[PDB]
Amino acid sequence: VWKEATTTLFCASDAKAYDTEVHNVWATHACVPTDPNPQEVKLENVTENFNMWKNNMVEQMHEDIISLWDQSLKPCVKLTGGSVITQACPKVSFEPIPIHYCAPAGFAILKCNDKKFNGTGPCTNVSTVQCTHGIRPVVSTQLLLNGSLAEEEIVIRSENFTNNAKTIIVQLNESVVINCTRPNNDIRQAHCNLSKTQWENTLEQIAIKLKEQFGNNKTIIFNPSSGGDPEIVTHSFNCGGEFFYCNSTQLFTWNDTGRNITLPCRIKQIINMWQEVGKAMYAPPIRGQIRCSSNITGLLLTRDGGKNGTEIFRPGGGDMRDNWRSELYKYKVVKIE
Amino acid sequence: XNLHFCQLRCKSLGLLGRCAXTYCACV
Ligand SMILES: *[C@@H]1O[C@H](CO)[C@@H](O)[C@H](O)[C@H]1NC(C)=O
Ligand SMILES: *[C@@H]1O[C@H](CO)[C@@H](O)[C@H](O)[C@H]1NC(C)=O
Ligand SMILES: *[C@@H]1O[C@H](CO)[C@@H](O)[C@H](O)[C@H]1NC(C)=O
Ligand SMILES: *[C@@H]1O[C@H](CO)[C@@H](O)[C@H](O)[C@H]1NC(C)=O
Ligand SMILES: *[C@@H]1O[C@H](CO)[C@@H](O)[C@H](O)[C@H]1NC(C)=O
Ligand SMILES: *[C@@H]1O[C@H](CO)[C@@H](O)[C@H](O)[C@H]1NC(C)=O
Ligand SMILES: *[C@@H]1O[C@H](CO)[C@@H](O)[C@H](O)[C@H]1NC(C)=O
Ligand SMILES: *[C@@H]1O[C@H](CO)[C@@H](O)[C@H](O)[C@H]1NC(C)=O
Repeated sequence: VWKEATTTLFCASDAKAYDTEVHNVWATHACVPTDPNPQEVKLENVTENFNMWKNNMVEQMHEDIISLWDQSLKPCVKLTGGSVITQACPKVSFEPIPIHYCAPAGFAILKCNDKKFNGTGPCTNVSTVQCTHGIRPVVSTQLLLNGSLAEEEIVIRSENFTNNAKTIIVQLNESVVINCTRPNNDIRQAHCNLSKTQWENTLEQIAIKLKEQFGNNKTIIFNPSSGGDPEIVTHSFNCGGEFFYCNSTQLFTWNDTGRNITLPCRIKQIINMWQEVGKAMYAPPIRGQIRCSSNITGLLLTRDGGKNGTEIFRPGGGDMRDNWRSELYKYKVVKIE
Repeated sequence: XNLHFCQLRCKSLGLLGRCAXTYCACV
């Protein structure tokens, strides 16, 4: 049997040498060119156990994106463990690109192709690939942006649904576009627009899938975050090099029993880091129109639990490993033996 | 995550604190 194994996965991408955009620059020295001739081989009569919650691929990706950010996005000031560091904080061009992960000789990547795959247990339609599909390393909270959609229907995944402390990862089957803009010419005020009916229909379908999981006699409710750091209370993400903090109360105040949803956003200089515990300060926002149009392809939720009859779900996230998990869930690395 | 500044913060909100990665989260 080819047992699961840890190896030196290398990265591949379509990064250009003439792009000063930071993902391109990093990939230029860290990655090889995208596989010109990919080969997926189906393994017949093979069943294989996967575990998306215990996957070294996620750990390796996490380290790479950390290195990417730590070389690319330099804050003017950084506070960690009581130690203060200051440096030149030049603004950069910032737009994530797809990164493929590939297995070196002696190893192979197995891929689960089952449509309703929950993340753990046996897979009956397994194939081997030389590289994963292209994954944009988007760092965000609450909403998963520019990821891959579920093929058939919405899928919800958790390491343990009955444990309310475990994050629930939602994978949509239809994207919901969200446009966030800091208009040209209050330099920190911004806003995010999305279709009201599309979001309401999305929450409606997520609730159905949650009822399947927790009980048909349950009343599903969405409420905003209970509190914490700004990065998790709001939908937070980097756009064009600027850190956005978007109030998502309207998105997550819903129960079963306008045209656009407009969320108020703020651009912040002082942020809590995701790479490590500490704070960082960047220079004020750039002038001109700052704008990103993204596909919402997933959500990160937490359940209140405790005591009864009703189940309240709130936007979650925080550990960026779950972001990487939302794309790497169908992969595992094995050694050829 | 700093769980203690966190719990010390969340308890002032009527809630318990816990780590969400490198961030503070209230429950
Ligand atoms: C297995 O999955 C692959 C990829 O989705 C598909 O091409 C193939 O038809 C599937 N086979 C069966 C028997 O489901
Ligand atoms: C995932 O599905 C398998 C069956 O294929 C089941 O044994 C396991 O308990 C499930 N785990 C979840 C839903 O977390
Ligand atoms: C967004 O989703 C649409 C379809 O839902 C797809 O055509 C498009 O390529 C996606 N964009 C990105 C950047 O993934
Ligand atoms: C998306 O999934 C939902 C169930 O979660 C289903 O009702 C709907 O038809 C699906 N739409 C597409 C385009 O796959
Ligand atoms: C899931 O979580 C519950 C609550 O913590 C626990 O009782 C149960 O044993 C867990 N399931 C496992 C470990 O398979
Ligand atoms: C998002 O922006 C696109 C153009 O980039 C526009 O066509 C679309 O209507 C916008 N959607 C919303 C909900 O504002
Ligand atoms: C979120 O926005 C709502 C209105 O949209 C506002 O009442 C609330 O105070 C805001 N809270 C945070 C934490 O942004
Ligand atoms: C999503 O992809 C689009 C298209 O490349 C890009 O403009 C946008 O900035 C991306 N969103 C995030 C949050 O990176």
